[PDB]
Amino acid sequence: YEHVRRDLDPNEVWEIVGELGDGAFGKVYKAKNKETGALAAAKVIEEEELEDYIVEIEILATCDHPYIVKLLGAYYHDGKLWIMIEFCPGGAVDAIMLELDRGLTEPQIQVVCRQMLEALNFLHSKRIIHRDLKAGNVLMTLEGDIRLADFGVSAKNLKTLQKRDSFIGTPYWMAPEVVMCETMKDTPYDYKADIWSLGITLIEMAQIEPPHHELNPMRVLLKIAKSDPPTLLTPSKWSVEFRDFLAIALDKNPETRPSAAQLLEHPFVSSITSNKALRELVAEAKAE
Ligand SMILES: Cc1cc(Cl)ccc1CNC(=O)Nc1ccc2cc1OCCOCCNc1ccn3ncc-2c3n1
Ligand SMILES: [Cl-]
Repeated sequence: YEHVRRDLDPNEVWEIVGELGDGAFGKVYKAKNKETGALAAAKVIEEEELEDYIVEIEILATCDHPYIVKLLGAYYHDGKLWIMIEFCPGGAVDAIMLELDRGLTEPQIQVVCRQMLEALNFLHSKRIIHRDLKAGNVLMTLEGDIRLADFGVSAKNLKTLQKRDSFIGTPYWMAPEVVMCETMKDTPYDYKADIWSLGITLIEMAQIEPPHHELNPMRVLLKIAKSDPPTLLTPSKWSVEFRDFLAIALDKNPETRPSAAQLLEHPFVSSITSNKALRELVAEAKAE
């Protein structure tokens, strides 16, 4: 009830004008304010079902942090659920890498890492786990800041996803302790799963693709569980600080794995006080 209206027909304010891409629960649309020309991202999802999607709305409604996409409004009108979300004009980091046909520089990765850790430290304070970190779910502003989007869905919506034969892709970023899991238990170290995913996200940004990228998807699950933690392919190309950060983050034991707060003290990120590296990257991509 709290964050979803049944009164205003969205079409009065918002026009669906395009597609931005595909998330974990289908299409993400571009929406335009008809009077001002101001932009939003949007879900438009065709009473049982209405209740199930609300869990996802409550996550964005609950977060007041710059590095998590804002909820602008939610409407139920004519059998459709509209979720209006902050538009990130820089787009997804994996799209930037596709557009420029290369990985991020270390300074670019350091800005992304610093901001992702601040977001994750905030999320742990709310006892919210993202559950699906990857470069495709890290969005950019033109000013050069990140926004996390596409929070991992509920048990109910994963059920509806499988019953309608939709994917969310091979889980290359998944922590070893939960790679065989359809749904995860509530545990004291559940939230540590995002720290592993952050480590894999950094490697994906360094090398364009995550580890085990071409393995059979069932073999990926086994490799994540069984393999030594992944390292950068060419360690000589990256600072000792980057490699050390990855080595402490990609701990297969979720108890000993550091928290976001602990990793914010690491020299790889503790002195990152400018987003300029990322501002310039987004400027490069917007040119292409
Ligand atoms: C809310 C909700 C409800 C239900 Cl019931 C189920 C799941 C979810 C969670 N899904 C999202 O938060 N998706 C999302 C929400 C917003 C955006 C992107 C999103 O995903 C990733 C899509 O791929 C990237 C496509 N390029 C861009 C470019 C700019 N921008 N600016 C915002 C988003 C975005 N996407
Ligand atoms: Cl989505």
